[PDB]
Amino acid sequence: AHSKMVPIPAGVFTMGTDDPQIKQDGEAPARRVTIDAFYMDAYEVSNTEFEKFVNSTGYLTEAEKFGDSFVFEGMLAAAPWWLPVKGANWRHPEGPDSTILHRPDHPVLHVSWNDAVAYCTWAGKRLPTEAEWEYSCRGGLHNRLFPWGNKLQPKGQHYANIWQGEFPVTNTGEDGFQGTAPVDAFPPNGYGLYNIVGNAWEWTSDWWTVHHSVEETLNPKGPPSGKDRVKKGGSYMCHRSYCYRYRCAARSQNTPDSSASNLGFRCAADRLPTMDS
Ligand SMILES: *[C@@H]1O[C@H](CO)[C@@H](O)[C@H](O)[C@H]1NC(C)=O
Ligand SMILES: COC(=O)[C@H](CS)NC(C)=O
Ligand SMILES: [Ca+2]
Ligand SMILES: [Ca+2]
Ligand SMILES: [Cu+]
Repeated sequence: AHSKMVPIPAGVFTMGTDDPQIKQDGEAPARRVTIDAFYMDAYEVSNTEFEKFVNSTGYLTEAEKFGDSFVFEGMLAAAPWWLPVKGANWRHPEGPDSTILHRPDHPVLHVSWNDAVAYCTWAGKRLPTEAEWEYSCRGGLHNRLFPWGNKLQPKGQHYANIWQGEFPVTNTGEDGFQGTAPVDAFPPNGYGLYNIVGNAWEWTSDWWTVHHSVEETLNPKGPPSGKDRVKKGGSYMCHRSYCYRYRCAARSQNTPDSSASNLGFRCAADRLPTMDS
């Protein structure tokens, strides 16, 4: 049931942080946000779920139409380790000779913001807003680094799929996965969400800004205009040493037509969509 959703309860939470770790990203100021009750996908959208959508609609993703997408060099641009690879896309995540046949339950990758909106709308859903996403990530805890608390490895256990070792030379796979993990891997957070931090980055519906006010808001949607859309949660590539973005308060951005080997999504909805019998 990798398309199942969980009810996210109505509430008020502190979005952002007054102790930002990447100040340039507008993690600050902390602000009180009220969110109405809604539903969030328990899992990142998987390759199998995305294939159902493509089978139904014939949808060609933007990476397939452009002919290329960004791949991390270690698995074969914003950084030397990001390469535009011809023929890399959701069915071929590291280029034309790679395949998804052995990883049907891993998160779909190389999906743009437009691809994600197409999928979620086809499913009777939508992308979450940044505030909905962050509220859900926090899993009912207040002002914590991670969905589960402040310790990276609570009780000596790995709680998310990120990088271990010296990036980018060595990824030890200590957490069990060098690349992606199945969408149902690792513990759920307090709302029942899996891999909300780590694994694949996750698109949200908001336009990106770094300028936020301390005023209290209700179901905020982000700025009315922009050039980049917000992504959240970090990925299997993140490490404290260079990309400390597997925190709920963290945030990044990309143009809506862009795609990469560490970027996926999950859907949300005001109410349960029609039962998929
Ligand atoms: C998509 O269609 C192909 C061809 O009919 C089929 O083999 C495959 O199992 C389908 N995928 C899903 C997820 O239903
Ligand atoms: C995310 O990619 C990796 O961890 C790869 C897998 S072969 N290893 C290196 C050293 O980059
Ligand atoms: Ca890992
Ligand atoms: Ca994720
Ligand atoms: Cu990161």
